[PDB]
Formats: sequence, C-alpha cells, structure tokens
Amino acid sequence: LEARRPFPERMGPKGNLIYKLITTTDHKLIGIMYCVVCFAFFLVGGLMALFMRTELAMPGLQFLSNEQFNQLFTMHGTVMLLFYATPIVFGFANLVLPLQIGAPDVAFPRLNALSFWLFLFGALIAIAGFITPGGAADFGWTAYSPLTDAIHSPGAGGDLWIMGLAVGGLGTILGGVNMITTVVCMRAPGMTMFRMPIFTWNILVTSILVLIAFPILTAALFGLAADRHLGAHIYDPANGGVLLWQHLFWFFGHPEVYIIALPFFGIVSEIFPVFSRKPIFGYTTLIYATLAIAALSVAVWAHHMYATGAVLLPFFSFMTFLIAVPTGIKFFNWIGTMWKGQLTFETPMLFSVGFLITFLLGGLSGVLLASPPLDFHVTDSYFVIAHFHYVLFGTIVFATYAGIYFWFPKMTGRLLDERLGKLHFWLTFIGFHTTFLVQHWLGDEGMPRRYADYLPTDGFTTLNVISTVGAFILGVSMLPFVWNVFKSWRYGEPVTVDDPWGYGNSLEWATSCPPPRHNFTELPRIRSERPAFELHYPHMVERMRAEAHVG
Amino acid sequence: LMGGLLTINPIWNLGPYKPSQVSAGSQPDFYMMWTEGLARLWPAWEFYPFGHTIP
Amino acid sequence: SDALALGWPTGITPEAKLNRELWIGSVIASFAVGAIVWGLIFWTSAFHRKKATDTELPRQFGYNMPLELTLTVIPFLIISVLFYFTVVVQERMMHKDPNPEVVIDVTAFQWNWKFGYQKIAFADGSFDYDGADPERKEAMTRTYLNFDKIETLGTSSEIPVLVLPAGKRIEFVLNSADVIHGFWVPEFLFKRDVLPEPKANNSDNVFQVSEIQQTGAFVGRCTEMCGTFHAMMNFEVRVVEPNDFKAYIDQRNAGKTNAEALAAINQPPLAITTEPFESRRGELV
Amino acid sequence: QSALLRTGKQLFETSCVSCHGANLQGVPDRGPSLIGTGEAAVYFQVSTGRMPAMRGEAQAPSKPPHFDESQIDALGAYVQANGGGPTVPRDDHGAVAQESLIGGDVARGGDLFRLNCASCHNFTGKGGALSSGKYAPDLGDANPAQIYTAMLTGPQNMPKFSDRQLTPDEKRDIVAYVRESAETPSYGGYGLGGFGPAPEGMAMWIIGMVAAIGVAMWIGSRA
Amino acid sequence: GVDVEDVPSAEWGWSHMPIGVMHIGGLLSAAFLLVMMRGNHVGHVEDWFLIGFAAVIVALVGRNWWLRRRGWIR
Amino acid sequence: YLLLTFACMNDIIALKFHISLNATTWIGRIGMVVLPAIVYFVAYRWAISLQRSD
Amino acid sequence: MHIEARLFEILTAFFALAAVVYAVLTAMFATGGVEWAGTTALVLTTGLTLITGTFFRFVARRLDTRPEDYEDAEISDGAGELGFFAPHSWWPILISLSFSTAAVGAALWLPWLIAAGVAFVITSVCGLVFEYYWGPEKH
Ligand code: HEA
Ligand code: HEA
Ligand SMILES: CCCCCCCCCCCCCCCC(=O)O[C@H](COC(=O)CCCCCCC[C@@H](C)CCCCCCCCC)COP(=O)(O)O[C@H]1[C@H](O)[C@H](O)[C@@H](O)[C@@H](O)[C@@H]1O
Ligand SMILES: CC(C)=CCC/C(C)=C/CC/C(C)=C/CC/C(C)=C/CC/C(C)=C/CC/C(C)=C/CC/C(C)=C/CC1=C(C)C(=O)c2ccccc2C1=O
Ligand code: HEC
Ligand code: HEC
Ligand SMILES: [Ca+2]
Ligand SMILES: [Cu+2]
Ligand SMILES: [Cu+2]
Ligand SMILES: [Cu+2]
Ligand SMILES: [Cu+2]
Repeated sequence: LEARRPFPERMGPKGNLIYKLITTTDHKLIGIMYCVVCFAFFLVGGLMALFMRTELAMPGLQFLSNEQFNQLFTMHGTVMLLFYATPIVFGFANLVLPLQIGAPDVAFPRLNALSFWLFLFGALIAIAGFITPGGAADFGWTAYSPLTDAIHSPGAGGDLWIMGLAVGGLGTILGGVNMITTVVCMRAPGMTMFRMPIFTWNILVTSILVLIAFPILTAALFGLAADRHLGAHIYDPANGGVLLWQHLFWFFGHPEVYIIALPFFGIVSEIFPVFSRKPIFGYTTLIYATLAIAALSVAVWAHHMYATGAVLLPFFSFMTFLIAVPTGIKFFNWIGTMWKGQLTFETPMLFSVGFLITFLLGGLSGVLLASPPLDFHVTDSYFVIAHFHYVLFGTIVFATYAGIYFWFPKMTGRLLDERLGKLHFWLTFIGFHTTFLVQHWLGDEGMPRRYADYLPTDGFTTLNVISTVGAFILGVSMLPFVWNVFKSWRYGEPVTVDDPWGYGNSLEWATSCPPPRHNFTELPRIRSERPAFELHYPHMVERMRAEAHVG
Repeated sequence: LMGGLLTINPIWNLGPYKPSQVSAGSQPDFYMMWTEGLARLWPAWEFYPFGHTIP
Repeated sequence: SDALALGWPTGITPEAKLNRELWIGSVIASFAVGAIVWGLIFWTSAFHRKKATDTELPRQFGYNMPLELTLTVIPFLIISVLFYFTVVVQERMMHKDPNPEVVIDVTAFQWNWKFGYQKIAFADGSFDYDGADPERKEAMTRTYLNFDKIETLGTSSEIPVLVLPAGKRIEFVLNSADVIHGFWVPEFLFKRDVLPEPKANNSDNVFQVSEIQQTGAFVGRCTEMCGTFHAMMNFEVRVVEPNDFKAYIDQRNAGKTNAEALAAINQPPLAITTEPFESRRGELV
Repeated sequence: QSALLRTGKQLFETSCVSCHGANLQGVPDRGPSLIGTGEAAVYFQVSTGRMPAMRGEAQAPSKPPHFDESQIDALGAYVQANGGGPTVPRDDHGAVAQESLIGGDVARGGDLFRLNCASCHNFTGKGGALSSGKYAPDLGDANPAQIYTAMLTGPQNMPKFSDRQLTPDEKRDIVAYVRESAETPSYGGYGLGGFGPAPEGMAMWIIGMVAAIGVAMWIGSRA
Repeated sequence: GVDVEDVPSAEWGWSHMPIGVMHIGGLLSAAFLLVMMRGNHVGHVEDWFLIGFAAVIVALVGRNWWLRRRGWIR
Repeated sequence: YLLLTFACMNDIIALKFHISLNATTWIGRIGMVVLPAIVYFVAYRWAISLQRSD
Repeated sequence: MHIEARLFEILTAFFALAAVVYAVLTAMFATGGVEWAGTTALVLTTGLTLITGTFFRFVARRLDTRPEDYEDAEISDGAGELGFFAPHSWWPILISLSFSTAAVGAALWLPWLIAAGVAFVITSVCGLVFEYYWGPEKH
C-alpha cells in the first residue's frame, strides 16, 4: 500500500512565492494574481458604492458634498468596469485557456506578465487621483467632451484617470494579442477549432473585440490629453467635438461591455454540462451566436446617444434588436443543456442559475432601452442604472463566482466549502435584488442618475432606503466568500483526483489538481468537444454518437 | 560633461543672504536632506522641566 | 393599467400619452417573454433534478435542429413588431410642425436655466409678441446663443418658473452656454440633451409639444452630468390657461420679475413642486 | 459706454450668477461677494482662466480663459460699476497695459520680490506649496498685466499689496524682475527646473552614478 | 538558531531573527502611532489613519503570537 | 533614509505631484514607522526566495 | 489554418457591409451628411479584419495540414520539440514600471518625467529583447 500525508502542505516555506510573483511566466500564476487583484479592486469599488448608497439613504446631504459624490460614482464605475471586469476576463483566460486546448503555455509568456503588470500599475495610477487635494475624476466614467476640458474639471485627477486608462488599455490589447495567437497556433493534435470548448471560442472572439475597441479608446484619450495639456481644440464644441467624443467613446464602450459579457457566457457554457450530465446544447449554434453578437457589437454604439438628437435612430435601433436576438439563442441553448439532465445544484451551478435569472431580467430591460422613444424618457435615470447593474451583475459577478467555485479545485487542489458557498450565494442574490429591483421604479418616476442629493417632496426616499439596505446586504455577503477562500486555500478538503466534479469536459479535467508546470503529463486522443468525459467514461462514447441528434 | 551641461547651484538667482527673507524651496544638498526630513516629520514634542526648555 | 407602467407618470402631452401606451405594451411583451423563460428555468430546476433511482446518465442529446430554427425565427418577428411600433411612435414624437404658437429659448448654463419667450403667435389671432432680440445677440459675438426680451433667469436661490399656456403648440429651442445639460420634464415623458453648439455637432436642438392637456406645476431636472451641482439645477413649468398667460406676459412687458407677474395672475410666486436647494454644501459644514 | 455694462451683465448672468447671486452678493457656501473687488480683480481672475470655477476645493486652479479680451473688459466694467475698486492700468491707446508696466530697476525688483514674493514662490517664481492642498503657482506664464493685477488684488491666500504698500513704480520693478526671471536662459547648462538641490541630487543619482556603475560593470567582471 | 529547510543557506549567514524582537517592535511601533495622536494639529482624519494603522499592526502581532502559541506555526 | 530624503522634498513633490502638504507630512509620519517593517518583511522573504531559486 | 482565415473573412465581409450601409444611410437622412466618425471607425474595422484574415489566408495556402487542423489524428503526430518559451523574466515588471513613469509624467505634464520614463522604457525593452541573446562575458 502507498504512503501519503495525513494532510497536504498548507503553505510553502519562507521565500516560496515572492520571487515567483516578481518573475513568473506561468500563465496559471498570472491568472491567480489577476483574480486576486481584481477581487481587491472589486472590494474598493464596492466600498465606493456603499458610500454612495449611504449618502443617498436620506434626502439631505448628511456627510458627502456634491464633489465627493461625483468623484465616488465616477471612480466606482471606472474601477468596476475597467480595473476588475476586463482583467478578470484575462485572468480566467490565463487560468484555463492553455489547459482547455492541450497547450503547455501561452504564445508570448513574457508579454503575459507585461500585460498583468500594466494592468496593476495603470489601475493604481488612475486610483491615485484620490491622493490629490482636488480629488479624483468627477465627470462620470463616460467622460463627455466639454466637461472633461481643461476649463471644466481642471484638476489632475482627470489627467491621472486618462493616463491610467491608457496604460490599462495597452495591457488589455497585449493580452488579447497573446490569447488570439495562443488559440490560433498552439492547440493539441486532436484539437481542431470546432473541437475547442465554448470558453476558448469566447475568449478568442473577445480578444478580437478588444483589439477593435481598446485602440480607439487609446486614441481618444490621447486626443483628450493633448486637448487638456496643449489647448488642442480636438473636442471643442465649435467643431463636432462633443458628438465626436461621444461617437469615439461609445464605439469603444459597447464593444467593451460585450468584451466583459462573452467570456462569462463561455464560463457558464462550460459549467452547465458538468452539472447537467449531458453535452452542451447547440455547440455550433453557440459558436455562431457568439460570432453574430461580436459582429453586431461594433455597429450598435450610438444607441447610447439617442438623447443628443444627433444620430440616426432607425439604424442603431434595428442593429440593437438584431444583436439582442443571438443572446436569446444562447439562453435557449442553455435551457436545452439543462433540459432533461441530472441536476445537482453545487455552488457553481447555483451561481450559473443566478446568472440565468439576473441576466434574463437585464436583457428584458435592455430591449426596453433599445427603443429610442422609450429611451427618451428613461435615459440618464436609474432605470438605466438598474438595467446595466442587472446585466453586469449577472455576468461579471454571478458567472465570475461560478467560475471561481468551478476552477478553484483545479488551480489549488483544494475544495471550497459548499455550505459557505450556498450562504454566500443566497446572501448575494437577495441583496442584489433588494438593492436594484426598485431603481427601475426610481428612474421611471423621474430620479436622474448621478444625483448627489434630492428633496423630501421628490418622493425618492423609501426606494433609496430600500436600495441602501440591499447594498449593505451585498456588502455583508462578501464576508462568507472571503472567509471561504481564505480558509479553504490552506485547510480546504484536498483534491487528489482529476475532475473533482466528475462529469467535466474541455481537457482541463484530464490533468492533476493542480496541474503541473507545462500543464500535461499526457494527452488523450481528442475526438469530440468533450475529450475528458469520454476519457473517464469510455462506454458512453458510442452513446454520445448515437443520441446526439434529437431529430 | 555634467559640469558643462547641467546647472548646479546658480547663486545669482538666489540672491545674497538677508535674515529677513526666505524662499519656498529651502533644502540642503541631498546627503543632508534626511536630517532636514527628520526635522519635518518629528511631531513637535518639547519638554519644559523646572523653568527650562528642551526644544 | 396603473401598475404596469412601473412609475411612468401619466403624460400631460399627447406625445407623452402615446409614449406611455408604447411603454405599457412593451412591458407586457417583455414580462410575457420573461415569464416563459423563467418558467423554463424553474421547471428544469424544480423537476429534472437528480433522484435516488437513476444510475444511467441521461440521453446525451445536443442538437434539436427544427427547434433551433423556430427559436431563431421567433425573436426576429418579435423585434420586428417592436421596431415597427417604435418607429411609428418616434416619428410621431419628433415632428416639428413649422408654426408653433409659442417659442421658448431654453438656455442651460452651469447649474441654472433661462427661458426667453422668443416668439408668441396664437392660432386664433388673439395674441402676438416678437421677443427676438438680435441687438444683444450681436453685442454678444457665443453667437449661437439666443437672447429675448422677457427672460426668466434662475438663480442659486430662485427656481425659474416657465409659464406656458394650455392647449397651445409649444416649441423649445435648447442651447447651452458651456457644457452639456439635460432638459427633462418627467411629465412630458421626453427629454433631450442641451448641447453647447447644436448646429456644429449636427443636433436637433428644437423640439415641439402639440399641446398640454393640464394646467399645473411640473418639476424639471438636469439629466446630463455637468459638474458639482448637477443635482442642484431644478426648474419648474407652470401651465396656466391662455388668458392668465396673456396677463402674465403683459405684466412682464412692464418691468417686473417672474414672481411679481405670477402673483399678479393669482399664482404662487415661487416653485411649488420643488423648493430651492440650500447652497450649503451639507450638514457638517 | 453703457452697452459695455449691458453686455457685461449678460455675460455675468449666464456664467457667474450661480456662486455669486446676480447682484455680486455672495452665495453662501458657494462663493464670496463681488462688491468692491474691482475690475483689476475681475481681469486677473478671468484672464488667468481661473474664473469661472467649476467646483470648491482647497484652491481654485489656473485654467484656459473662457472669455476674450473685450468680454473680460466688459465683465470687469460691470463688476466695477456695481462694485467700486481698483482698475486695470491702461496705456494711451486705451488697452490693458502690457509693455508699459515693465520697470527699469531689476535689482530693486529682485530685492522686493525676495522680501515680499519669493517667500511663497521660488527665488525665480517657480512656485511653492502651501498649507493644505494650496500652492503658489508658476510665474513663468504671466504677462505684466496679470502680475500687476495679481499683486494689486490678492486673488486667493495671496496677501493684497495695496497701491500704498507697493506703489506702482515698485510694482513695475517687481513685474520687470518676474519677466526677466521667466525669460532668462541658464548659463551653466540645462537648469534642472530651477528648484535647487533636489533635481540636482536626482540628476546625480540617475545620470552620474548610473553612468559610473554602468562603466564599472563594463570594465569589471560578474559573479 | 534555524535549520536549512526553512532558510536553505542558513550555514552561510545570519538568517534568523528572534520572534520576540519583531513582536515587541510591532507593539512599540503601534504605540508610537498612538502617541503621535496627541499634538498641535487640529485635523482628525490623520487620527483615523493613525488608529487604523495601529489596529492593523496590533492585529498582525496578535495573530502571529496566537498562532505560534497553539503550534500552528512551528 | 529614502523616506526621510523624500520627506525633506515633500513641498516640491506636493507642488508638482499635486498632493496636500499636510497629507505628505502625515504620509511621512506614518511611513517612517510602517514602511521600514514592510521593507524588512519583503526583503527577508525575497532573499530566501532567491536562495530557493538557486 | 483555413478556419481562422474563414472567421476573419466573415468578419471582414460583415464589417464592410456595415461601413458601406452606414455611409450610404447617413450621406442622406443625416443632419450633417456623412457622419465622418462612425464611418471611419467601421471602415478601418473592416481594414483590421481584412489584414488579419488575408495574412492568415496567405499562411494557410502555403501551409500543409497541421495535426491541430486535421480531425482523427494521433497525439504521437505532435511529437518533437515545440519552440522556445521563456521560463522566467523580471523584465516585464520593469517595462510596466517605466511605462507607468512615463504615463505619470504625461498625466501631470512634467516633460523631464516623460523623458525619463521614455529612457527607462527603452532600457527595459532593450533588456527584454536582449535577454536570451547576451553571450558569456568575454573577460
Ligand atoms: C462591474 C459592474 C458593476 C458592479 C459589480 C457594480 C456594483 C455596485 N454598484 Fe455600481 N456602477 C457601475 C457598474 C457596477 N456596479 C457603472 C458602470 C456605474 C456608472 C458610474 C458613473 O455614473 O460614471 C456605476 C455606478 C453606480 C450607481 C449609479 C449612481 C448614480 O448614478 O447616482 C449605483 C446606484 O446605486 C451603484 C451601486 C452599486 C452597488 C450597491 C453595487 C454592489 O453590487 C457592490 C457590492 C460589493 C460591495 C458592497 C463591497 C463590500 C465592501 C466591503 C466588504 C468593505 C471591505 C473593503 C475593503 C476593506 C477594501 N453603482
Ligand atoms: C454586460 C454588459 C452589457 C450587456 C450584455 C448589455 C446588453 C444590452 N443592452 Fe446595455 N448597457 C450596459 C451594459 C450591457 N448592455 C452599460 C454598462 C450601460 C450604461 C453605460 C453608461 O451610461 O455608463 C448600458 C446601457 C444601455 C443602452 C444605452 C441607453 C442609455 O444610456 O440610456 C442601451 C440602448 O439600447 C442598452 C440596451 C441593451 C440591449 C438591447 C442588450 C442586449 O444585448 C440584451 C439581449 C438579451 C435579452 C434580450 C434577453 C435574452 C433574450 C431572450 C430570452 C430572447 C427573447 C427576447 C426578445 C424576443 C426580445 N443598454
Ligand atoms: C542631460 C540633458 C540636459 C540637456 C543638456 C544640454 C544643455 C546645453 C544647454 C542647455 C539648453 C537649455 C537652455 C536653458 C533653459 C532651460 O533650462 O531649458 C528649460 C527647457 O524646459 C524644460 O525644462 C523641459 C526640457 C525637457 C527635457 C529635460 C530633460 C530632463 C532630464 C535631465 C531628466 C533627469 C531627471 C530624471 C527624473 C527621474 C525620474 C524618476 C526617477 C527651460 O525652459 P523655459 O522655456 O525657460 O521655461 C521654464 C519652465 O520650466 C517653467 O515651467 C516656466 O515656463 C518658466 O518659468 C521656465 O522656468
Ligand atoms: C510620498 C508620496 C505619497 C509620493 C506620491 C507622489 C506620486 C508618485 C504621485 C503619482 C501618483 C501615484 C502614487 C501613482 C502610483 C502608481 C505608480 C506605480 C506610479 C509609478 C510612477 C511613479 C512613482 C512616478 C513618481 C516618481 C517620483 C515620485 C520621483 C521623485 C520626484 C522628484 C522629487 C523628482 C526630482 C525632480 C524635480 C522635483 C524637478 O522639478 C525636475 C525638473 C527638471 C529635471 C529634473 C527634475 C527632478 O529630477
Ligand atoms: C462657483 C464654482 C463660482 C463660479 C461659477 C464663479 N465664481 Fe468667482 N469665486 C468663487 C470662489 C470659490 C472664489 C474664491 C477663490 C478664488 O479663486 O478667488 C471666487 C472669487 C472670485 C473673484 C476674486 C474675489 C476677490 O476678492 O477679488 C472674482 C473676481 C470672481 N470670483 C469672479 C467671477 C466671475 C467673473 C465669474 C464668471 C466668469 C465667477 N466668478 C464665477 C466661486 C465661483
Ligand atoms: C502667499 C503664500 C503668497 C504671497 C506672499 C505671494 N503669492 Fe502670488 N500667489 C499665491 C497663491 C496662493 C496664488 C494663486 C491665487 C489663485 O489661485 O487665485 C498666487 C498667484 C500669483 C500669480 C498668478 C499666477 C498665474 O498667472 O498663473 C502671480 C503672477 C503672482 N502670484 C505673483 C506674486 C508676486 C509678484 C508676489 C510678491 C508681491 C506674490 N505673488 C506673493 C501665493 C502668494
Ligand atoms: Ca443624504
Ligand atoms: Cu451600446
Ligand atoms: Cu446621457
Ligand atoms: Cu446641468
Ligand atoms: Cu446637469
């Protein structure tokens, strides 16, 4: 009989990690660092949101001034969108994409570390605007043209914001280049492009979207910096400067939201088959839906601009409905995947269903927003706030947590606790709905977004109180997750097998937990989209080839 | 090359020393700065024992 | 009927009425779609779970081609219906009939408004006033800004009360001194962005209301971030009957403030739907 | 001219009434009163770009201007009539004096600048930090009229040097000194920002010792 | 004294510092931060920063001492 | 030493890299206690990690 | 790599249609005529996808089938040496710090800091590019 340890080594010795952190080219460690730093930035942005909600609880100005609340919503939106979501996308990519295609590494392993450090330092540069006496940027995360001039908002927080965004964008572009090259020309011998998982497809197309979007934002930010430090007149209102900035920024910004939407669609498309005990429904249909969404995401931007009166409404309205269709195809494919399975609702599956419900209501609100006549009433109100919070929280929070609970055993070799997982999920779900289901009603009555203060005659008091209660529930819900991760990194139940979820796919469940350096001591013969499942249950292969087609 | 291409201590701009006037950027050479730095940060702790002062 | 609007105030203009009808129908359709999809989700989550008596993995089916074709066709027709209604309503809402009864030169400057009464031409031939003031305009060569005689300046301690008649076709021309502001009157169920240079940026700064069914007081707010006091920029619209409106305009022709003429026409002099904001930065100041 | 006052009033009502109250009476917790400040004060605060301010913080920073020369002059005339205070000096042609404000005594100007001005700026007007988020800005970008109106109507935490405390000739000499300091070259090489031993130590550590250590690494061996 | 499994080249140089010195130094530094609260300053945000840093230093010291007490750190 | 040297220069640092001078003084006061400890910890761990690399 | 070039060709076609349709639909029916902002971005998005896909198609036409692109292939087909991958490096963090120094200089507009940041960027990029080519010190 074999010799083992009564419990695996909780932590390494002194000097086990810091040099690796400084000099790693391992995509797994880079993904880990991405996830940790992104969650820390998420904590900072959520603290900003908590301050905002506490101010908005009561109709006066109890502790924040106007300027501070403006800075709070600006930097909170910026931190949540750009210093947490896109980097967490690249973190998940770094964690599991080389594994999913049977590859030993990323294509340009030093460029990967460069992208991570550009992320970290650009995010810190943009946040450092708080140390300035004037405070950080206070013109929203959208940063419209005349208000971002040197005259309006003359402080240095705006400049630090612009340049930190530029550095983070360079890091993001380099990461996208790395991921596309890795996907294109480092796969395993059996891994044809129509055999890679949905996550790999989504990361590839997301990196293409990054390459399209982020350079335009970099150009616009360089133009704005030239305007502010040189008196350029690039965005002067006397030219088309106002609408020029709006066009450039939204041509960035809607591709950005689909950049942060597609990979988590891929993550849930990975997770559903594992806990449904059946293949992903419509594999090629899902690929075509992803491709259509990415294509349509580039030519829809000006639906963020219906209120200016300066854009062609029919073109962007029709394009927005047309881009809404493939996401519905995706939900019907996910329903088909769950359909007629053996569902065991372990924590990643629970967060995937939370994703389904949340992003469903968010998509309904979005197609409401697509219509220019309705957007005329509801734009720049909390109906928009509730809409994009529902979609961003279904996608970048629920699916991020599902991915973490899924791939934590694979990356660490230890299992997070299920009871804490259920507690944290239910806390997050209840808190989210409590704090965001009434902002629809708030915005429809006439409370505009980005207001630091209202009046008791406005009627905005009860719903703001309910939203602040829900925001504090969401803040409280982060204690179980942080505790779970902190305890289970070291004292979590060990994983000594491949595939701690049993019915996994996508070739990362055909290697140890954690995988070794260079990711693979063997590769199985790849014949289908789910090689690990047919490696662990060979008697099913025939059945998978006989029952695959309902019609 | 440095003595040619970099200006150090241009004392005509500073002017002669008069005890009644001072400039904003009063700093010693770098090797002494820590001394002045230690004077900036120490938090104004003084003692007055029996009719005397320890500044 | 009253709860499906999700907070949408009943409009005071016919365009707002049609927009609210469209919103309620769209909410009905979206709730129907959401009910279907949530029903599928909860049907699969409640039943279809794992049970003690299954040892064989399910049917490994991952393709139902006719169902995929049907479920791809259906969203296209749904969005087609929504697009048709959307285009009809939107063309109904941006019309700009070339003969408004009243023209208001809405000027939005940083954290207040200015209403001008550029031109008033009643259809029935009962009142006429040409407030267009080109002398001060050329003296202010910001030439894009429109100046009028009977202005209504709001101050950090006074909320401007836009006085309009009832049932007369009104027009708003929106211009901004420095930055983008937001013209929103939640009762109009419509808003627009007040841009600095509308013509250079190719913007429709002019929008028209066919008529206002109700005589009353309505709050208006800025709905584009403009700086620190973006929440401190409220205004009010008081829709009075045309006779009281003509009396107010006559009292304005003689040198008098807005409050003086409003009290002269038997109205409260200040804003009643919104009190002014304390210029104090807060409570611990 | 009264049309000057009319256009100045129109400019003030669409750009300054908020934070200033439409009658130059201060708006509480938003800004001060503007009665008695003077056309010189208005000229400084607008031509330097500081006004209009966009928010309240430790210091109102310098910005690009928001009004042309004649618009600044009209706003100044309006505030002067509604107020009563100092005015911008003007030359024979009736324009704001620019070249007729520079004196001929630069040693007197230097002594006055070091006693009165160099306390908060540098020896050469490079700027110095103040108590809590405030600072004395750079004097490099300031025409003689801007310096004159600055020292004559104390902008913000800058003490007001009245026409008796600093007579116009002494103000002219200080203006001359500031202009000469801004426009003069450096004789010993690239002036390291004119801030003294801090940039000099930085240049030593990053250009001198880096070069020395690189040369030693080239000459010597490793391990 | 220390072994070469934790510090590989412990035979080549001074590689162990007594835990008591770091514990006492942390507590003394927290005390210094606390002492800096009394002074000639009128602001109080810096007071919150001083209290927070003293709290985190004391928390780290107490955590380390407790874990070494129970043998979780050997 | 570096912290004291840059604290000496906090006026120019606050003028160029816009920061409150009081904020720089308080950062220096907290730092001249916190930063040495952080640097000790990081340097000790880094040296042991270099040994492990060898 | 037929499928990669096919994806980029499909994207190029759709983007060309979007750009041309937008240009025609705003030349007429838009206030200022051609929008001149969305049209440029869409045209050069077509250019981006066209460059990538056309290069991939030149690669794929002269390329014999790889194991990755050939269904029903064995793992043993992929045996041999893969290329070179850097085991470790501390140059990326220095490159990022140099770019951050230059970005801070440009944010606050300190020309000396911009110059120093660019010098650091050049030095650190030299270190990264030269890392695996420096030969033994010749003594
Ligand atoms: C990534 C997407 C994302 C996420 C996850 C969030 C998270 C949250 N957001 Fe935000 N939000 C945006 C995207 C997002 N937001 C965008 C794009 C804007 C626009 C900004 C702009 O207008 O410019 C915005 C702005 C915005 C508004 C609009 C305000 C206004 O316009 O007036 C509101 C309204 O309530 C809001 C609330 C919240 C709340 C309660 C959460 C909660 O879900 C957060 C829950 C997490 C926490 C509460 C953390 C708990 C904190 C602790 C446990 C303390 C410990 C921390 C440390 C020790 C460091 N945020
Ligand atoms: C995760 C990121 C994300 C995603 C995926 C989306 C997806 C969509 N969004 Fe939006 N959106 C944002 C992030 C996102 N959005 C952000 C951050 C803002 C505010 C930015 C700011 O101002 O700061 C915003 C604001 C925004 C605007 C700008 C309006 C305004 O500013 O007032 C519009 C306009 O059309 C819009 C609509 C849509 C539509 C139609 C979809 C569609 O893709 C949704 C499609 C999904 C469904 C429709 C549900 C599933 C479909 C079915 C089940 C089929 C049946 C459905 C039908 C038959 C219709 N959202
Ligand atoms: C070794 C290279 C040095 C050159 C050596 C060759 C020298 C030979 C002759 C010298 C020629 C210079 C003429 C003397 C004239 C002169 O000195 O040139 C300055 C020009 O401008 C600048 O400085 C910007 C220059 C940009 C490059 C500077 C290079 C800096 C290097 C040395 C960086 C080292 C520091 C490292 C940083 C560390 C990084 C972090 C670790 C003054 O500009 P000026 O037009 O007078 O305006 C002033 C305004 O600073 C002011 O804001 C205001 O406008 C005015 O008041 C005036 O003072
Ligand atoms: C003590 C403290 C809080 C300092 C904060 C100041 C600061 C770094 C503000 C930037 C915002 C922050 C904190 C960003 C953090 C994100 C990151 C990782 C940034 C990395 C880039 C960094 C740290 C840049 C700053 C580097 C720095 C502080 C250098 C010292 C600055 C000094 C005093 C330089 C000396 C110097 C001065 C002052 C000149 O005027 C001059 C003029 C002409 C030629 C040369 C010089 C010269 O060398
Ligand atoms: C709120 C943000 C304001 C706006 C809008 C305007 N001003 Fe103002 N004013 C404000 C502050 C916070 C201060 C003190 C800070 C400072 O830099 O002085 C001032 C002061 C002035 C002054 C100088 C007062 C003096 O004693 O001389 C002037 C001449 C002045 N303000 C004029 C002015 C003009 C012309 C404006 C419209 C362009 C204007 N202010 C707008 C606050 C605010
Ligand atoms: C207190 C410190 C002083 C003293 C004693 C002097 N200056 Fe000034 N200065 C100071 C501040 C805080 C400001 C900013 C004012 C504001 O933002 O409203 C200024 C401004 C100036 C300017 C204008 C700067 C520009 O053009 O961008 C000039 C030209 C100026 N100060 C010159 C000057 C002179 C000549 C002095 C001696 C008589 C002097 N200052 C003293 C701070 C302070
Ligand atoms: Ca409040
Ligand atoms: Cu969009
Ligand atoms: Cu808007
Ligand atoms: Cu506004
Ligand atoms: Cu506003």
